[PDB]
Amino acid sequence: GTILLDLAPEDKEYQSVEEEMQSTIREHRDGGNAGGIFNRYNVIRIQKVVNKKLRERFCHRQKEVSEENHNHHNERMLFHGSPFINAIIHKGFDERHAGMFGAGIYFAENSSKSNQYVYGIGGGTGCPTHKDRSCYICHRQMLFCRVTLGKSFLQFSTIKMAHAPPGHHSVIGRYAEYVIYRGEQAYPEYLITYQIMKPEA
Ligand SMILES: COc1cc(Cl)c(C#N)cc1C(=O)NCCN1CCC(C(=O)c2ccc(F)cc2)CC1
Ligand code: NA
Repeated sequence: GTILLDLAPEDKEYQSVEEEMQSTIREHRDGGNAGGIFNRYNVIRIQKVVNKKLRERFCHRQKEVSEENHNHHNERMLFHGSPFINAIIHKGFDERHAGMFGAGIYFAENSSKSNQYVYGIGGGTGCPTHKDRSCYICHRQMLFCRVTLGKSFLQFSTIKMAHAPPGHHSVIGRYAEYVIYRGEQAYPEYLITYQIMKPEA
């Protein structure tokens, strides 16, 4: 079973994660259409996900990856947001449920990019209660994950890939989207619960 460790706001970790989330908010080409309009998040809570099976699968996989990437995991903390966060923290990422760079699992360096996906592709129909993509009431969830990138393949054009190219373990596509093709190359380290904040007048 999954265990959620509740981080205290006075925790360096907590602060470190919130800092990464707040500082990577950016203006998106859609003018806020998908994720809403905001400049800052109100972080309700940050929790650490502990799940033995997921950890085991993740360790097993980075082992194979480093073994192919000159003994380097090439790990990176990245954000992921989607309507399946809950299934993810219990069963892990699943590429069978998978896109601009193929049937992979996507991660963003910008928290605001992930927020655009919290309610679905293009933000879907927004939050359940108000059908509002820029809802300032409803609590959103986002993950800040350890992603095993290994040897990244650089893709500069949309392509429907099924897996990373031979000898590769991830695809950095072009900002840049980080895409892996195996659920085990990502561990949902932090579960962030938050609200976007309405900018002041
Ligand atoms: C191209 O789509 C994206 C791009 C970005 Cl940049 C981000 C972010 N940040 C998230 C998505 C996304 O959620 N796509 C939908 C397809 N995903 C497939 C894998 C799914 C998954 O891992 C899962 C695991 C267990 C389940 F029970 C259900 C789904 C999540 C949904
Ligand atoms: Na995804």
